[PDB]
Amino acid sequence: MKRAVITGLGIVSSIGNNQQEVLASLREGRSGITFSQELKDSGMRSHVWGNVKLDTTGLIDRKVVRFMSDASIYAFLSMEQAIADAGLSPEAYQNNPRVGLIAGSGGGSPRFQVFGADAMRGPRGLKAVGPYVVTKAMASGVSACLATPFKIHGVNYSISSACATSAHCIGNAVEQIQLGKQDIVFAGGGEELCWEMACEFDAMGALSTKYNDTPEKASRTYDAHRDGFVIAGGGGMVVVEELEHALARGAHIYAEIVGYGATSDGADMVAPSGEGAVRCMKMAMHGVDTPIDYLNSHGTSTPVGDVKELAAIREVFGDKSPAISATKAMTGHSLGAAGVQEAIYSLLMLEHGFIAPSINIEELDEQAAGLNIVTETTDRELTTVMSNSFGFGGTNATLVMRKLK
Amino acid sequence: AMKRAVITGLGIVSSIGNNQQEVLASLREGRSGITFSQELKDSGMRSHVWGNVKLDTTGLIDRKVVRFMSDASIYAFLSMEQAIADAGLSPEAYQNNPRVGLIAGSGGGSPRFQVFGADAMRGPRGLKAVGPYVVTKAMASGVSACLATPFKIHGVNYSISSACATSAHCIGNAVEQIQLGKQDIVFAGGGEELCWEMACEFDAMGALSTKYNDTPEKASRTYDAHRDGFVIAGGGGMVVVEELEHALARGAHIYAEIVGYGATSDGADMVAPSGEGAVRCMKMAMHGVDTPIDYLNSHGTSTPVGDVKELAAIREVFGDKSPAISATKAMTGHSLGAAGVQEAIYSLLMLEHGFIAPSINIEELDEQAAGLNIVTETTDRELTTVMSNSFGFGGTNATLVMRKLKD
Amino acid sequence: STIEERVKKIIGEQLGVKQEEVTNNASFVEDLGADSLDTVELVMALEEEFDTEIPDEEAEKITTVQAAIDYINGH
Amino acid sequence: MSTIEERVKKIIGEQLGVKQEEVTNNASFVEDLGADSLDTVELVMALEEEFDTEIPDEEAEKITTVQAAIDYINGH
Ligand SMILES: */C=C\C(=O)NCCNC(=O)CCNC(=O)[C@@H](O)C(C)(C)COP(*)(=O)O
Ligand SMILES: */C=C\C(=O)NCCNC(=O)CCNC(=O)[C@@H](O)C(C)(C)COP(*)(=O)O
Repeated sequence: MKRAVITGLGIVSSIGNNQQEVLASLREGRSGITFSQELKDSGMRSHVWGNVKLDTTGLIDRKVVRFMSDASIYAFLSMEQAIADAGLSPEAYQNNPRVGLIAGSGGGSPRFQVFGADAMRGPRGLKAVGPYVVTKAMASGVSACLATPFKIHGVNYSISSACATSAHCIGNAVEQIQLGKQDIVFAGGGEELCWEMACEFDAMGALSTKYNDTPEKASRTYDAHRDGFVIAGGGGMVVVEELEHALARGAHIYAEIVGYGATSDGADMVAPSGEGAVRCMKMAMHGVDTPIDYLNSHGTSTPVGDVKELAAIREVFGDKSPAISATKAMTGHSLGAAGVQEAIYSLLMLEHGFIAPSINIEELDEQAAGLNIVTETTDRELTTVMSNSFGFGGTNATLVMRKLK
Repeated sequence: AMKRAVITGLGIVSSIGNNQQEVLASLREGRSGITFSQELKDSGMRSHVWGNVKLDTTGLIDRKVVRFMSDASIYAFLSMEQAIADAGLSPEAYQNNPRVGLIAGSGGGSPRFQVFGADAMRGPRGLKAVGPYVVTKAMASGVSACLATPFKIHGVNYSISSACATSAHCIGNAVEQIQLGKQDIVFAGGGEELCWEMACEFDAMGALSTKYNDTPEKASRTYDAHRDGFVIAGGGGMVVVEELEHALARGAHIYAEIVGYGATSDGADMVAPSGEGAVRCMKMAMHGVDTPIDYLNSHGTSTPVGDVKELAAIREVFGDKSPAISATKAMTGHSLGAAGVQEAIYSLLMLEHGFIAPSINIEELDEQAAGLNIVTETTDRELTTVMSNSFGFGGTNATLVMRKLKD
Repeated sequence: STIEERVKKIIGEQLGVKQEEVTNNASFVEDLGADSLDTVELVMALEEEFDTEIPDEEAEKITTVQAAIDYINGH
Repeated sequence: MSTIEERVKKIIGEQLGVKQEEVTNNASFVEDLGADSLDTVELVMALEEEFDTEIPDEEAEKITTVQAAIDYINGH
């Protein structure tokens, strides 16, 4: 059966607006978290976010951006990057039934769903709404707004699975290649950054609130005094491609996707059960003869969530645990975009032979003890890496990537 | 040899029925599910007509479960309860089972609760007024998350979203999970809430019918010369997609085998369909299917732009040997994300009970709809193979082909 | 006739239990199966009823029938 | 000295993204310019922002041509 590789990538995140900038931030251990006027003026207790630092003005054709929310914009720019990075030209990927696109967001666009309602209830009524709210606000906005300008003819839809969203998008792309249905699938996601959505997470008590005056310290995965995650925005896209198709055009291959896990807890709505995560990682490792050298953990910096995963990690690996860092300590939580971005971080680490640090661990959690949690940038030759993504509703995703030989 | 997938159970909550029997009666009779809506009128919309669910959902679901749910999740949950019972599955059979999964989504999550959340925040109580349940209601994956947890699903778990093709792609994906050997059972379907918050966004586009508010049951009128847009609707649906040998052997009742699944993209116009994408989609679903298509449930939303494009695509695929065609949206209205699975269920009832539902309200048949065997009166017939089309904004296409199992 | 015994009524609705099962020194988590998020909504419900804001670390460590009634008296 | 006379052209120009010189007064929105039925809706709206008036539906779709827009504003 067919094999799948990554032959290009693109990213717009809190720690870089391309793979060069991001690569540098990963090596630095730099943080992408800043203070947010918007979150404060809204009335929230959380004032920190991992925002995108980029002027998007004019970057996309007018006839194209008129349909887009911020999630679509980030995903579109990431896709432009991924295409060039894969060295693909329009004749190679447009109007091609064997080329598709699977990308989604966690929450579509609350900003424009609200805008539409506000416009409707203000004067003018329907006249203030405009004809572009549906495509911006619908859950499939990211995939619809990209597949059309890029002339995609293959598969075209969005996976939605909360914080595991773009991970399942990548996994599905692999399945499309495995089933022989596609030669190339663009896979990824995006997420807008706004109080409209962020406030709903704060109302849960899921967001960090005790570190507003020192934003870069707010996200602190595996620390004893963590208090929730730092919401973030951005996008990412990877070119998922059939192996023989990539080799024949002399494509640059980052890694093969040798494992994909997707499972469910069927237990608690917002708290992970561990059982599901163990099955997920084991499922991704099935038929993988090499060991896992590095693991990008989900690790959101919530009190309940971080150690649950560690317990699950122990159970899978036992005494042979892999090196572990949670890049969300730098990046914040990108929600739907997290899966593809963290996959890209893992691929950059695999490509340039280093491990990014898990920062802000002042006091290591007592239940985080007998493990290889990396806190300082460390050069190493990696061969096989793993990235976990978990979401509300007890949904799980794991990717295993490995150098081709 | 590659794994085969069958439907062994279904459930539905729609504008024309709150279960498969009520729906069966409405389908045979050609009864409209469309009514006038005060809510839409009071909001300021030009469209005042609805494909509403006629059911009080209060108390139907346990407190601890419904506290997380928007209407899309509720309709989908109720449809799933029906599908489970209809498949003769017991809790021991499908719960806490790594080979049993669920793929269900909505087109737009929950605009109502996203708006509710913003209002609460901007009100006098701010954060205190929002509550801890808006995320789970509003997020795009709500339908799959709010179901997989109470039903103790352990297999795959996520939502496909593709606008009006949503639950069609969910079923196709469920099939792929079985083909890949990863799952024995996948619950597949979707739901959609019905509210002015979302409907007005379609109205601002000019996509909704506006000239028939005084006669609600005449508003949705696919293939009519004087159609003026679709009638928005809500509801849910779920089907039990199951590996063949797993189903046969537990003595499951099998509605049909899924012998084809098409999924393509236009890559052309954002809101207007292209002929070529739909043609490739139908051809993809018919590939390796040796019998002919006896009936086709068309997407047919009753828009001026959309109805004739689909017909043109149909002509190109079949030529002079077109199958019988009816658009059930003329009765049901447009369920958006739930449309795919509901229309799949309608087609399965037609296949199970040997009849073809009428495509109603065609007073004057459109000039471009000529010579295509569009059925307008209920017609008994023994069907073997049926087809259902679902298209969405962004030029996304889905086609399902289903056929009776032999012996 | 209104007492101030509804706090019992509110808790009852929110946690979906039978009024007799609510008993002054009954704990929300350990006896009435309330969780993480149930806690948040009940504190809110105690504010809709009984016009009064309850500060975050005030309304936490409440946690048993008793202390809900206790707090509200003199508020 | 002169306060502007019918910047209608500007609204159309920016809305449809053209170089101002292409906005001919006999130029129709669809067959030239390159607007689709969703572009139209936004343009009618934009003409209401500018010109602080409202335009009823059955009026707005008699509007196609650059002139028809000029014609409509004048006398309203
Ligand atoms: C949810 C939408 C859906 O069902 N999509 C699949 C079928 N597509 C259509 O039916 C096209 C409907 N769109 C219209 O009728 C028009 O109002 C627009 C295309 C939105 C604007 O049309 P213009 O005349 O360019
Ligand atoms: C999108 C969310 C996500 O990333 N889900 C997967 C990771 N899991 C977690 O981060 C743990 C869930 N968080 C919590 O349960 C708490 O933060 C609350 C949501 C605030 C609930 O508090 P309770 O006392 O359980």
